[PDB]
Amino acid sequence: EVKLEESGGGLVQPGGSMKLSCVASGFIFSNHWMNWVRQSPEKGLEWVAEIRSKSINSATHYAESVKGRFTISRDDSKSAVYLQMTDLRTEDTGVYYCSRNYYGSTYDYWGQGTTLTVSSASTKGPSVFPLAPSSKGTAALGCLVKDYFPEPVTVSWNSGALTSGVHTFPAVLQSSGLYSLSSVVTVPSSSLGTQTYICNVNHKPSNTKVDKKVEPK
Amino acid sequence: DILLTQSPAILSVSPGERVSFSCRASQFVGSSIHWYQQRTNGSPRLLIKYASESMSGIPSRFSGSGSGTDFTLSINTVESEDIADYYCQQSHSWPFTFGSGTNLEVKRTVAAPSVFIFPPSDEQLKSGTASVVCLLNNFYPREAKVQWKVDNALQSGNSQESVTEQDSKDSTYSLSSTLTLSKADYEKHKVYACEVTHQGLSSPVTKSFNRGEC
Repeated sequence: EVKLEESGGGLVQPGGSMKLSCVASGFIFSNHWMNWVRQSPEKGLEWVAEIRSKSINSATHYAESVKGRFTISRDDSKSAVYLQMTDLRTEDTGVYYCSRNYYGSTYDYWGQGTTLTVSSASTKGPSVFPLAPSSKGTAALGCLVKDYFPEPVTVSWNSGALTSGVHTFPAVLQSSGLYSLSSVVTVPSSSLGTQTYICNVNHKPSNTKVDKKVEPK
Repeated sequence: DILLTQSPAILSVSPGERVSFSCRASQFVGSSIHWYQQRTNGSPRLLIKYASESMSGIPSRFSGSGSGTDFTLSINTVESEDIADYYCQQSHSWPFTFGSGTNLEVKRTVAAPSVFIFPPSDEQLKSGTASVVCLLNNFYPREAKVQWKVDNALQSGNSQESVTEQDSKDSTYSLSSTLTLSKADYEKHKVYACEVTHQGLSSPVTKSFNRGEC
């Protein structure tokens, strides 16, 4: 079984540096051309850098967008390939996959990806505001989870007792550089006077945990 | 670089349907087109090499064709494990490049959104900002027009939409549209309205409220 396993991702400010690492097993590592390929919503999948076998001088190749800033290297004794990044830009944000390219053809094995976030935003817990069920069958209510960084937050409802009908939306990046999302849930209107509805918000990077009771205003 | 144009970006498949999607290279790439599948939260997985050669362990319903500039991946009867993104990649010349992807989603019958509007909470107003949320719940297909109107002025540039992944049980989407204003801008106006156009609605739906009332 071929396995590739990346590590070293994280959060970094623009101008900063970070080194990614990948460990391979299940094939003769020193024979093969190791690559980094990144993926973002805006640019899709982008080949980043390649380092070929020592038998061909272990030559390196870089996409134009990272040439001069990134350095790819390998340590055959450790079955490791590395990506050293410098002068990092917000648009370098993405998921970075370690991948084997089969001698100039397919990317035939891929790791699990490691996440790079380049941002000058400071780590911050969310504020949590109620989305109160409208005073006018089925009612909708929820929680607005605003102005946190970085991803992710987790939202549960009534400590996990309430799951069906929950929609926790994907976070959206605001022009402030902070994230925001809503978690909503539809419940029987008749249950508004019988059942309490509490959203539990957890933001690990800021050690923030908030419980917000949502009730008719 | 060689550019790969994948079409469509979104393809809706009913299970048991024979589907195909397209990858066009901006210049000749011979047979050096390779196809990948990426399931939600997964890594790319190689499916077809050199346009038509299926990888071992890859189900036989997958087959590829094409040479020159126009390439096709076909799934002869889609299964629910094939719901994923699909990318092409050329290795004809350096640097190697990928298409933007085709997402396969589950086709189902049209379902109208249930629409809800939420005024900003008093808590948030005390903090100096106002978010107004318009919720479109459990609808299909994904395409919906949501317009904000504040005292009859159409809003532009001050709202953001977010859409869930397709629901695993009913194949619907939900969508939030959040209008964000300063506390002072919010208080200049009285009527806040969200108008929703969707194929499943016989007439567009408006939910609205008067600022500060109930």
